Amino acid sequence: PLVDNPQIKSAELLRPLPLYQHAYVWPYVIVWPVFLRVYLTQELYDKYIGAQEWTFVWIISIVTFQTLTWLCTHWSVNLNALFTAKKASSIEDAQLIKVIPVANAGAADICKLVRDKVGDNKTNISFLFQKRRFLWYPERKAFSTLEFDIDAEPKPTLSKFQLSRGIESEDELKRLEQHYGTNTFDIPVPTFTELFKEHAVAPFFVFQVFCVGLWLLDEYWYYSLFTLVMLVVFESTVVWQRQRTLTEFRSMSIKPYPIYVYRLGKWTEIQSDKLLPGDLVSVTRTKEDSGVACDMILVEGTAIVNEAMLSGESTPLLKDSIQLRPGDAVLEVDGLDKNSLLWGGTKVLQITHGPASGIPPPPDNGAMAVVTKTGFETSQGSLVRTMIYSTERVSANNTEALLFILFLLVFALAASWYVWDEGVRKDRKRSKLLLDCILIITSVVPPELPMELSLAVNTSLSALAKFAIFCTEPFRIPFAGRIDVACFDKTGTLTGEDLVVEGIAGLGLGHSGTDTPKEADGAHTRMVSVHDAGMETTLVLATAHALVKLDEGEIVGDPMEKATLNALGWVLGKNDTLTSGILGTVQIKRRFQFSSALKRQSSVATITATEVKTGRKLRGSFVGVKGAPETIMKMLVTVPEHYEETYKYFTRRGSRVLALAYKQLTTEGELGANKINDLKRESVEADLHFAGFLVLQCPLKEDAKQAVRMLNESSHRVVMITGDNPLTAVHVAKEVEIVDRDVLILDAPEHSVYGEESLVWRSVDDKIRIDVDPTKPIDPEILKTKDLCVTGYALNKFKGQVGWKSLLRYTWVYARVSPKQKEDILLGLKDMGYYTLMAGDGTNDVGALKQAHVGVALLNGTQEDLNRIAEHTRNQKMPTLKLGDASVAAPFTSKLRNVMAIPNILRQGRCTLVATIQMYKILALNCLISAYSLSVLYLEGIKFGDGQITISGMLMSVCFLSISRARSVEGLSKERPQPNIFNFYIIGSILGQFAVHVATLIYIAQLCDQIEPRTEVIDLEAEFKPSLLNSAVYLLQLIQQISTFAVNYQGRPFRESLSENKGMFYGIVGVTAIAFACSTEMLPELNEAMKLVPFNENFKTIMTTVMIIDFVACYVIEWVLKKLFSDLRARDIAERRPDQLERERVRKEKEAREK
Ligand code: ALF
Ligand SMILES: [Ca+2]
Ligand SMILES: [Mg+2]
Repeated sequence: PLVDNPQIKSAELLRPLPLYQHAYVWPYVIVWPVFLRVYLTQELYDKYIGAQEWTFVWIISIVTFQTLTWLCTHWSVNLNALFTAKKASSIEDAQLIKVIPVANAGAADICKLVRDKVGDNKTNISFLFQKRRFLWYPERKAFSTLEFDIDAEPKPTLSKFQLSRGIESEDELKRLEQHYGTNTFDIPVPTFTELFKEHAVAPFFVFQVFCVGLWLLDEYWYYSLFTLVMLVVFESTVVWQRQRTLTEFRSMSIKPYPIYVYRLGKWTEIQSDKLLPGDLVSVTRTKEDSGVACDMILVEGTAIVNEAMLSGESTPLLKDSIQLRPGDAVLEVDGLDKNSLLWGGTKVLQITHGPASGIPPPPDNGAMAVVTKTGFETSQGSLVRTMIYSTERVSANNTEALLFILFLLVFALAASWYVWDEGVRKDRKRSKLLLDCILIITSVVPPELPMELSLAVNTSLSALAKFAIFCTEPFRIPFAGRIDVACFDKTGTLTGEDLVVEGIAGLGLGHSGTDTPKEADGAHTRMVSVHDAGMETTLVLATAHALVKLDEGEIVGDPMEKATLNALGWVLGKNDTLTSGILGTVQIKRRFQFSSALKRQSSVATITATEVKTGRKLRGSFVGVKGAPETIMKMLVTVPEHYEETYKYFTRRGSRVLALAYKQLTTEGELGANKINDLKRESVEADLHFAGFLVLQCPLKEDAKQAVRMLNESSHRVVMITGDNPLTAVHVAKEVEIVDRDVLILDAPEHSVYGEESLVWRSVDDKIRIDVDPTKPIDPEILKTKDLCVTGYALNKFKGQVGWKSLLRYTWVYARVSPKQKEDILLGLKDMGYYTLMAGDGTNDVGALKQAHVGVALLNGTQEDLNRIAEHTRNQKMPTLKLGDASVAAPFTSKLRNVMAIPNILRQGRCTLVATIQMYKILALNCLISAYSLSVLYLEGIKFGDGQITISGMLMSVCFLSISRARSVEGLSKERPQPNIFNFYIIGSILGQFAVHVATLIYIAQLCDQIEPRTEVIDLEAEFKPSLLNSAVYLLQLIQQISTFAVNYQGRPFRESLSENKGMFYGIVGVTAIAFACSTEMLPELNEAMKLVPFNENFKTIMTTVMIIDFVACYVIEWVLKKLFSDLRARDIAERRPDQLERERVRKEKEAREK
């Protein structure tokens, strides 16, 4: 293979051809002078030198052939490589290379090779594909990505980075600059011309232009020019709207910032753009709206960072140096060196200083680090590349449309063959025969299909703006009608980012006055605010934290600690001080931390509390601990009588409860220096007391439960993908009723041996623990009894084995997944056969948002902020929202924080999915009657009047415009709409209705010929004359055109009813009433109004009978074929157990009885 990248499937070297050797110029140069000579001076009519119709046919044919030969190089890259290039012999003369990627990872392309000359008189051959560099390696004679110092076949020794210095000499700097490039992101941001060029090449636009050009034979310039002008205006405004919304939602701007680099033995100030792998950079605090420029490894110093891009959370992480490690291989994947790597894109919250290479300290007093990657090869470079180079634009050009056009073209060719044969048997003029064949060919295949689908989509696009839900690709709305799996994020989508504190309860335990309210089992539900709390609870809350105050006054730490400190009201100060209703001073000396084992935070301090209520004074040493109720129960010496039951009620009703405890070490005096250091964790937990139960409200949006419940019972499956801990993910997923059963977490053992690999089925309570290996099937029983929660660490161990497909069907919760793993799940679900939706807000789910069929990016705005922005803009004509990165990669964008915008889009999908489907069916019917009205009826003497066709045309236009516009129904239904158009039901219904219409027309024509015989000749140029046959055929055609609209219209569970459609119902009623009144002949003036012949008494009953028979037969055929072959059932992954259905029915009945 040429390219050694799994992204690239195949490659081929090419060499360009000159302009005169192309495949669409040279045959034209051969052909054109021959025809010119024949038409000009041959004087022999081999190609009809004098006939105007034949010469025009030749000119149009040759021009169309040349235009198609030119356009075929734009719709494919194989034809581009076969028409405008030749296969090169080797790399010596090759200049262009054609690259094709994996079918689900981009688009094919043909790139240009570039050769650069290094100072050592050598040649470097490279090419750029999807803004990614590829180099030609002659040692293995292939193409590779690049070779960095961090990644190599032998793992580098730590002495390479510990003793590293800056890049010396100008030659090395120039070589690195010309070999690795600059550290920047080059977004092309195309202009209007490129967008219009891309839009005007699409096959539907070419088809419409060709049809309109064919309408220039004898229809005169009136109809063709107006249609062409409106088409050009519509395409121009579509392109302008697309470019405007692309510029509004997609910016992708990164501003460089100055940094200090140790180059040539001195510290200089360099912009962040000019950085090369091997520099010695000094990192400091990262300001607002900025991040780390390049991927680097820390050498000296400690950094507190905020990795909000990879994990998705906001908990600060601690990264240590590498100075305390000997010469060893870099274990950067999972070893001790993973905590030393500093990724590019995160923010450095704090820098702590505390060298082997003898380097002077930087002037800005930062931390030394060595760059390892730069440019588009960093961690966020892959996300930026997948933002814009992952999927193709979705438009009206589908395979279903092509098959539909081919079907109608087959019928058109049959009709044209019949017309041409009957016209050549009678030896008529070839001009009128050819014009009629062209007319029926253009009439059968509808040129109005794309401009009707576009209107049906733009109506939904305009209707979606009321919920502040903007869209970028409008043709993805029908995909929302067949959604089978709907994933969800956790930290930004369902759970609210902010946190509130309800208060502290359980302080009435121990001695009770029988006055506080109690539950049925005796649980104390007394709620006391923190401002009215006791002295002991405040003292414990003022020391059991882990927050640290920066030099500029900012504070960092856990969100719950910040929330409880804000609720406390005390103020943190330097040297670990807590100052001021207690109005005391707390000085914390020693602190203890937890790492998910023995979950409790302990601290010691010196306290001076001057109570204002009781007027007492407290001073001296103090010990405060905060943790789980079970651990405090284990370490308690005087357990209250209702301690066990008073927290179960709180933790059951969606809340987080934490127990607090205190210990008075020395009442008088302080412990002093060199005394707390020798104390261990077990020593301070000898005796404990009880202070209270801090209760925190469950972080969840008020619309989360309602939206998930609406999605669950509407034949959709809701899964959840998050990068948080499995415990919190399982708790949140159980609260919103995503999973309601026993939950098993497949993950590494909690012992964390870190040396051997193992997979176990843990539980929420450590009572079930079995061993599973990734090379065997999962279980025949686990997938049936208990639900699953597969973590992201063990997802890679199951990649490629036989258990991968079993773990993509019976799992609903994924926890701790990398940004790359968030799209593997969606790709697997898409390849399995399901449609997927995903809603998220962060930067880690960019690839998942791109690879899903429809993606929503929920922002953090509110209605009041939107109103303020609108009124500020209005005042400018006479606050802001953070766009982020998720809105760039998501086709949809909801500007409101409500998660109810996720079901609403679905409510606006089905109405677009149903209507479009109906359109297809109805169009097919009108593309089959007309083919019968121009091939068999045209050859007879049946010709309608000039005034009668206007009514039919107006009725058809009104009905089509009313069908294209649609409105949404109130609530989601259990039955799904028809997915595609090429199943047995649609084709069977179309063919049955066409057969009924043909049989009725044949019977009416036969009986009308029997009643009134014809003895004259059939004239194809005679004008309109009133007769029985013309009136009968006109009435039957009007009734059939009414029946094609009043039978194939379904709107009961997915749209508005036919009675509420004012545009269509009134027209249908009026036309049907007029036709039936003229058939039954109750108004003699009406028949004379539009040139009708008086009817016999016996013919009237036959006419009414056949009209009613036609209507009833069409309705019965449609109903039977809908009842027999409807694909209205739910998918296999969305099946609901009887228990869930029974619970839903019980809840619905209770709500109905309540109201
Ligand atoms: F809320 Al996440 F990855 F868990 F964006
Ligand atoms: Ca038509
Ligand atoms: Mg998030």
